[PDB]
Amino acid sequence: DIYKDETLTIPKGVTVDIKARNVTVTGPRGTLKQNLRHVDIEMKKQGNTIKFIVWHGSRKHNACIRSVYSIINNMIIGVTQGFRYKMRLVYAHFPININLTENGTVVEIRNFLGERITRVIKCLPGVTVSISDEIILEGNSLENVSQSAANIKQICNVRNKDIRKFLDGIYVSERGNI
RNA sequence: AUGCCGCGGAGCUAUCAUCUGCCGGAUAACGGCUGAGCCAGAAUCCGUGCCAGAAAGCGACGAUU
Repeated sequence: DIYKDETLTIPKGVTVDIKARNVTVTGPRGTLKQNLRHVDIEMKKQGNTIKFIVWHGSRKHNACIRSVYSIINNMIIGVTQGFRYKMRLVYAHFPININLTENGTVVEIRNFLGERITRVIKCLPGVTVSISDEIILEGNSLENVSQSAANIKQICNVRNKDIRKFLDGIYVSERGNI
């Protein structure tokens, strides 16, 4: 269509400036700088409302408008309240040992399924790890927190064994805000 | 036409002797993340490394009858 628009109201967040389509959203919790060069959308800021508009876009290009609205709300939620993931360890026989170094940006996993190899993972920037067998992933970027959970889950994978019997692994339990 | 036999240094030489022979990045299959853009990811791929050095690619330097 010629005009497809979505409207969002901005919260009390400090700066939402969009220089070079790059949203440098700074709020009470922190700063999240992300690019919107992947979408060709006129989003206009006036007063306390922002309008995402696409002109002459087809169905494929018009589908990304709601995705932009979803993500723009996402780091608004991140810079206001933040994102926290609670992730519980499941093991049958061998307890899983987890160590956090330099305030949790590196997580070391040992004794997974009885293996002697130490699995060390570097979390994405802006995410910190804490021990509540519960792991808490808190940060500003939902992108980085979810990715860090994905990396941990993929790293603690069972190989060449029957999943039907071996239910060991690490799966996310709760995804909420601080 | 080195007569033969034993041992024979030196040199040559032997998977007949000894020594030496890695970690980065980007990916496929494939699985995730958010919902395209990223992530994880192979003996694959490109580099590090190793060989040659363009005899018409180049630099610094020395002395200049």
